[PDB]
Amino acid sequence: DKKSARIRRATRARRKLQELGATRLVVHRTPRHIYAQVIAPNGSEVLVAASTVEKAIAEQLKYTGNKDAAAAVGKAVAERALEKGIKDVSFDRSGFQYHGRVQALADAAREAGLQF
Amino acid sequence: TRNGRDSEAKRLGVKRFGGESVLAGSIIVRQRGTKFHAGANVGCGRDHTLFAKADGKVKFEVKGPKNRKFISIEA
Amino acid sequence: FTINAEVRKEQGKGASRRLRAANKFPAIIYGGKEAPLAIELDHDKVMNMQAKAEFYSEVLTIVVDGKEIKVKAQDVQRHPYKPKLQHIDFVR
Amino acid sequence: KTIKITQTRSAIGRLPKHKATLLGLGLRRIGHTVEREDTPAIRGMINAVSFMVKVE
Amino acid sequence: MLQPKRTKFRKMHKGRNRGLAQGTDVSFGSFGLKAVGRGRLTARQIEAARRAMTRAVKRQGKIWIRVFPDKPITEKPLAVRMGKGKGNVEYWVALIQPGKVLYEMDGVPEELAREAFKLAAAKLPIKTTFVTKTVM
RNA sequence: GUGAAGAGGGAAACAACCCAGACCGCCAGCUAAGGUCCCAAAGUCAUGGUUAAGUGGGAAACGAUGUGGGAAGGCCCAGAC
RNA sequence: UCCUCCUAAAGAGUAACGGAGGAGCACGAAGGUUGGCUAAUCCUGGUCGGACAUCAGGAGGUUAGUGCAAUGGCAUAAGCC
RNA sequence: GCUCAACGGAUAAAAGGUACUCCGGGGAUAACAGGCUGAUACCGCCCAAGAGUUCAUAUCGACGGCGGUGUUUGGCACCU
RNA sequence: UGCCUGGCGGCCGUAGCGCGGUGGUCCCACCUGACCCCAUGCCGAACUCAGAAGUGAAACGCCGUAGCGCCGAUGGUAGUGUGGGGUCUCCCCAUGCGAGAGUAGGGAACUGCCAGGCAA
Ligand SMILES: [K+]
Ligand SMILES: [Mg+2]
Ligand SMILES: [Mg+2]
Ligand SMILES: [Mg+2]
Ligand SMILES: [Mg+2]
Ligand SMILES: [Mg+2]
Ligand SMILES: [Mg+2]
Ligand SMILES: [Mg+2]
Ligand SMILES: [Mg+2]
Ligand SMILES: [Mg+2]
Ligand SMILES: [Mg+2]
Ligand SMILES: [Mg+2]
Ligand SMILES: [Mg+2]
Ligand SMILES: [Mg+2]
Ligand SMILES: [Mg+2]
Ligand SMILES: [Mg+2]
Ligand SMILES: [Mg+2]
Ligand SMILES: [Mg+2]
Ligand SMILES: [Mg+2]
Ligand SMILES: [Mg+2]
Ligand SMILES: [Mg+2]
Ligand SMILES: [Mg+2]
Ligand SMILES: [Mg+2]
Ligand SMILES: [Mg+2]
Ligand SMILES: [Mg+2]
Ligand SMILES: [Mg+2]
Ligand SMILES: [Mg+2]
Ligand SMILES: [Mg+2]
Ligand SMILES: [Mg+2]
Ligand SMILES: [Mg+2]
Ligand SMILES: [Mg+2]
Ligand SMILES: [Mg+2]
Ligand SMILES: [Mg+2]
Ligand SMILES: [Mg+2]
Ligand SMILES: [Mg+2]
Ligand SMILES: [Mg+2]
Ligand SMILES: [Mg+2]
Ligand SMILES: [Mg+2]
Ligand SMILES: [Mg+2]
Ligand SMILES: [Mg+2]
Ligand SMILES: [Mg+2]
Ligand SMILES: [Mg+2]
Ligand SMILES: [Mg+2]
Ligand SMILES: [Mg+2]
Ligand SMILES: [Mg+2]
Ligand SMILES: [Mg+2]
Ligand SMILES: [Mg+2]
Ligand SMILES: [Mg+2]
Ligand SMILES: [Mg+2]
Ligand SMILES: [Mg+2]
Ligand SMILES: [Mg+2]
Ligand SMILES: [Mg+2]
Ligand SMILES: [Mg+2]
Ligand SMILES: [Mg+2]
Ligand SMILES: [Mg+2]
Ligand SMILES: [Mg+2]
Ligand SMILES: [Mg+2]
Ligand SMILES: [Mg+2]
Ligand SMILES: [Mg+2]
Ligand SMILES: [Mg+2]
Ligand SMILES: [Mg+2]
Ligand SMILES: [Mg+2]
Ligand SMILES: [Mg+2]
Ligand SMILES: [Mg+2]
Ligand SMILES: [Mg+2]
Ligand SMILES: [Mg+2]
Ligand SMILES: [Mg+2]
Ligand SMILES: [Mg+2]
Ligand SMILES: [Mg+2]
Ligand SMILES: [Mg+2]
Ligand SMILES: [Mg+2]
Ligand SMILES: [Mg+2]
Ligand SMILES: [Mg+2]
Ligand SMILES: [Mg+2]
Ligand SMILES: [Mg+2]
Ligand SMILES: [Mg+2]
Ligand SMILES: [Mg+2]
Ligand SMILES: [Mg+2]
Ligand SMILES: [Mg+2]
Ligand SMILES: [Mg+2]
Ligand SMILES: [Mg+2]
Ligand SMILES: [Mg+2]
Ligand SMILES: [Mg+2]
Ligand SMILES: [Mg+2]
Ligand SMILES: [Mg+2]
Ligand SMILES: [Mg+2]
Ligand SMILES: [Mg+2]
Ligand SMILES: [Mg+2]
Ligand SMILES: [Mg+2]
Ligand SMILES: [Mg+2]
Ligand SMILES: [Mg+2]
Ligand SMILES: [Mg+2]
Ligand SMILES: [Mg+2]
Ligand SMILES: [Mg+2]
Ligand SMILES: [Mg+2]
Ligand SMILES: [Mg+2]
Ligand SMILES: [Mg+2]
Ligand SMILES: [Mg+2]
Ligand SMILES: [Mg+2]
Ligand SMILES: [Mg+2]
Ligand SMILES: [Mg+2]
Ligand SMILES: [Mg+2]
Ligand SMILES: [Mg+2]
Ligand SMILES: [Mg+2]
Ligand SMILES: [Mg+2]
Ligand SMILES: [Mg+2]
Ligand SMILES: [Mg+2]
Ligand SMILES: [Mg+2]
Ligand SMILES: [Mg+2]
Ligand SMILES: [Mg+2]
Ligand SMILES: [Mg+2]
Ligand SMILES: [Mg+2]
Repeated sequence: DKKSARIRRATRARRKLQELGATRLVVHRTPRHIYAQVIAPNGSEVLVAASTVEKAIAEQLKYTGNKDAAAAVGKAVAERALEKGIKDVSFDRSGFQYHGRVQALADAAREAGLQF
Repeated sequence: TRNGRDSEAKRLGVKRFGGESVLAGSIIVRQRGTKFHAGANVGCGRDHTLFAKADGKVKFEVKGPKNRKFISIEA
Repeated sequence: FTINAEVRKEQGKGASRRLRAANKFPAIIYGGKEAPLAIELDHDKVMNMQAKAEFYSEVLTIVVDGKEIKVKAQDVQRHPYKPKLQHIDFVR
Repeated sequence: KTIKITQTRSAIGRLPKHKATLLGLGLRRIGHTVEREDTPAIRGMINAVSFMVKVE
Repeated sequence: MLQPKRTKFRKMHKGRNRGLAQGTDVSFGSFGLKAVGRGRLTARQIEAARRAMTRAVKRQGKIWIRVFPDKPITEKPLAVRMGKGKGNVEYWVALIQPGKVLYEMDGVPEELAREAFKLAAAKLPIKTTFVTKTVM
C-alpha cells in the first residue's frame, strides 16, 4: 500500500504541529486536482477550505492538476484566510515532497499575503 | 561466592501524581524509557524525564492508537 | 430430577461459607432475557443426584417459591480434594 | 443527633492509625463515655476501631 | 529420574507452598491419584511411585504423570558453616498443593486400578486419595 | 508490638507471650486477660451432648467390627446373611 | 568503586561471604539536522551455488535492530540509508 | 598530571617473625564442657519389587515413605 | 434533506481479520506520456512532472455473513486491611475490599467539522 506509507511519513509533522497548537494549512495533492484547507489548532473544525474540485476555481483554469492550477488554489485559500481574520499559520505538506504543485501552492499562499 | 554486586538505586518513579498542582519546571516522572509520554504542556528531556512546562495540575491519560499513557497539564 | 431451592439474600465470601458449612451450597440460575437468580440449595440431595450421568445433560426443574424453572447444568465447581460440590451454574 | 461512644479496650499494643483514631474520637482511657455528632466520618472512625469501642 | 533438560537459572528461592491446586480434574485418563495433603514430591518419589504402579498393572494400561519437578533444591555439605554462598543443587521437587492430581490411569479395571494406586501412595509422603473422571 | 527504659494481673516458676501503662493514701465498689472441687479469691451452677483412653495431661506415616452423629446405596417372607 | 535484574512485600528506599550478569570505554560521524526508508525466520523459483552469499516473489508482523551488559524503551520510530 | 581499584583518597615513601614474649581489654569472639537444633549419626517402623525346593513377611529385604533418641560428625555462638 | 465519496480530526479492536458480494456519472485508484521540474546510490517501481485512452482487475470504499480476534456480566472462587482463633512451615471464623480464569452472552462499531458531486 502507498497511502499508508504516505500517512506515517506525514504523521511526525502532524503530531509535532498539534503539540505546538498552531493553525495548520493541510494540502492534499492528487493526480487529478489539488486540495487545501486551513484547520484550527484543536484539529477538528475547518476554518477555510479550497480546491480545484470547486467549480468557482475549476471553471477558470485549463486543467485541474498542475503548477498553474495549484497557484490558483494557493491564491484562493490565502484570499479567503485574510477575510476570516487568519494570518499566522503553519504549512502541513502532508507526506508530499515540498517541490512542485505544493511548492507552487505554498509560494502562491505566501505571495497572496498569508504570512507564514 | 561468585557474585554479590549491585548498583545504587536510581529513585525513579512518578514524583508528582494525578491531580497534584505543580510549578513550571517541576519534574513529574523520572523513568528510563517512555513508559509515560509527554502530552500538553509537558516536556521530555534527554533522560526521558517528563517535566512541567507550565503551572497547573497534573493529568494522566490513556490515549492513542497503541493505547499509551500520556501526562498532560491543564491550568 | 426435581429439587426445592431457596432464594439467596446474603451473598459473598462470608455468607457462602456459612451456607456451605450448613449442609447446603450456593448455585445460580440464568438464561434468556430475564435477570439472573441466586439459588441456595441442599447438598446431600444434589451430591446423590450427580452420580447419574443424566444430571449433566437432561433438563432439571428447580422449584423456587412455588415456581418450577427449567434448566441445564452448564458449569460446576468441585471442592479441591473432598468429594463435595461448591457451586453450580444452571443455564436456562 | 449525637452518638455516645465508649472505649472498651486498652490502646497499648495497637497500630499508630488506631492510636490516632481514638485521639480523633477524643477517647483517652478505657471507660470514657464521649458523645460525638453523627456523620459518615465519625461512623467511619468507629468502624475503624470497632473492636475497642462501644456505641450507645 | 525426572528433571528439566536445561533451565534459565540453576538455583531458585525457597518460596512458599500455599493455596489450592489447579490440576484438580481428571483430564486424560479414567482414574487418578489426587493429593489430599500439602507438600513437595522429589524426583525419586515420583519415579518410585511410577514403578510401583507400572509393575502392579503389568504391560497393560496407560499412565500419565501430571506433576513434574522443575524446582531445584539446594543442600549444604556436611560440616560446613553458614554463609559463604548458596548451597549446591542436590535434587529436584514438584510443589504439591491440595487437590493436585498426581497420576492418572487408563485401560484397566476399577478394582485393579485402586490396588495399584495404594502401592504408589505408599511411596509418596503426601496423603492421597482415589478419584474418577466424572462429567463436567 | 513489646522489652530495652514498664511495675501490676494471667501463662505453675517465665525481660521479649496474653491483659493492662504504677502521682500519693484508703481494711470501699466495677471489670480485663485468666478463672470458680481442695492447695488458692469465685459455679462440686443449669441445661443438652461426646469421650472409658487418666484421653484430657507430649509425637507421624500407616494399623484396627473401640464408639457417637448424618447422608445414600445394596438385596430379600417368593425369609436375604 | 561503578551500572543492570531479582531478593524488595504494586510510591521511594531496603541487608546477607543471597541469586545472575556487566563497566574502567567507543565515536569528527556512531553528533546535529532535513529527505526518504522498514525488520528476523522461513517457503517457493533461480548459472556455478552447497545446510548458508546475490536476485525474484510470497508468507510473516518486529519473532529483528539498537557501538558494549541488562532492564525500561523505541513505527511519529530512539532502528536503516 | 594519581588502577590514590583498600576507588570519601591516613605518608611523597613501608614487608615478615615471636612457643622468649608483654600490656590493655572481651565470653561483643574461638578451642573444653553445658545449652538450643537434629543435617548427619544410631535406633525403630510403613509399602512389599525380590528368597525361598515352590511359597513377600522362618529369615532377610530394592525403589520409596514416616518417626524416636540426643548418641556420634556437626551447625549456632546463648553461659563461662 | 437523503445518497456518495474525498480531506481532517474524536474514539482506539463491540472499532481488527478471514469470508462473500459489489461501486465507478463525478470522486478516488491503478492508469497515459517523460523534451522538461525533479528523481533512482541501476531501474519514471518509488518520489516527480505533464496529461485523460482504458479500467474498476488490483487498491480504497461499501454492504453482507460469527470462521477467528476482541468486549463481557451474575454467582462462585482465589487473594486480602482490621480484630480474633487454631491441630500454627498451613489454615479458620467475624467484618470490610474483592479479582484472574472461565461461562450466559455483546459484537461486522459509533460519531464531529468543512468540501464536492447525485434523488429531492
Ligand atoms: K531502614
Ligand atoms: Mg524524519
Ligand atoms: Mg464542482
Ligand atoms: Mg549486597
Ligand atoms: Mg539498580
Ligand atoms: Mg544496593
Ligand atoms: Mg557505597
Ligand atoms: Mg535537551
Ligand atoms: Mg488506655
Ligand atoms: Mg495487643
Ligand atoms: Mg487518661
Ligand atoms: Mg488515670
Ligand atoms: Mg519468595
Ligand atoms: Mg499454584
Ligand atoms: Mg484452571
Ligand atoms: Mg567457598
Ligand atoms: Mg509489657
Ligand atoms: Mg541498655
Ligand atoms: Mg510487665
Ligand atoms: Mg507478670
Ligand atoms: Mg508455662
Ligand atoms: Mg497457679
Ligand atoms: Mg506469678
Ligand atoms: Mg517485662
Ligand atoms: Mg488477644
Ligand atoms: Mg500513668
Ligand atoms: Mg495516673
Ligand atoms: Mg465483680
Ligand atoms: Mg460487666
Ligand atoms: Mg478471652
Ligand atoms: Mg471472662
Ligand atoms: Mg475457694
Ligand atoms: Mg469457693
Ligand atoms: Mg456444695
Ligand atoms: Mg453435682
Ligand atoms: Mg454440675
Ligand atoms: Mg452437667
Ligand atoms: Mg453419651
Ligand atoms: Mg461413658
Ligand atoms: Mg497423657
Ligand atoms: Mg504421649
Ligand atoms: Mg480396615
Ligand atoms: Mg460392632
Ligand atoms: Mg462412650
Ligand atoms: Mg453428613
Ligand atoms: Mg522492588
Ligand atoms: Mg519498591
Ligand atoms: Mg511496598
Ligand atoms: Mg539496613
Ligand atoms: Mg565483576
Ligand atoms: Mg572515551
Ligand atoms: Mg554523513
Ligand atoms: Mg538525531
Ligand atoms: Mg497475507
Ligand atoms: Mg529485539
Ligand atoms: Mg540480551
Ligand atoms: Mg539518530
Ligand atoms: Mg533512527
Ligand atoms: Mg607533576
Ligand atoms: Mg590499596
Ligand atoms: Mg579506604
Ligand atoms: Mg571506602
Ligand atoms: Mg561511596
Ligand atoms: Mg582512608
Ligand atoms: Mg596520601
Ligand atoms: Mg606516591
Ligand atoms: Mg605469632
Ligand atoms: Mg608456634
Ligand atoms: Mg617483653
Ligand atoms: Mg600477656
Ligand atoms: Mg593479658
Ligand atoms: Mg557469647
Ligand atoms: Mg563481633
Ligand atoms: Mg569436640
Ligand atoms: Mg561448644
Ligand atoms: Mg529440648
Ligand atoms: Mg526430632
Ligand atoms: Mg530403605
Ligand atoms: Mg524418607
Ligand atoms: Mg554415643
Ligand atoms: Mg553435639
Ligand atoms: Mg560466631
Ligand atoms: Mg547474634
Ligand atoms: Mg550459668
Ligand atoms: Mg474498516
Ligand atoms: Mg473483500
Ligand atoms: Mg476475494
Ligand atoms: Mg463487476
Ligand atoms: Mg468481482
Ligand atoms: Mg467532470
Ligand atoms: Mg508507468
Ligand atoms: Mg505514475
Ligand atoms: Mg474491485
Ligand atoms: Mg480478483
Ligand atoms: Mg450502515
Ligand atoms: Mg448477524
Ligand atoms: Mg451461527
Ligand atoms: Mg447469527
Ligand atoms: Mg451488574
Ligand atoms: Mg491480628
Ligand atoms: Mg488476619
Ligand atoms: Mg473476634
Ligand atoms: Mg480458646
Ligand atoms: Mg498449639
Ligand atoms: Mg464477581
Ligand atoms: Mg471476571
Ligand atoms: Mg474474562
Ligand atoms: Mg459458547
Ligand atoms: Mg448466539
Ligand atoms: Mg459500517
Ligand atoms: Mg448508524
Ligand atoms: Mg452542522
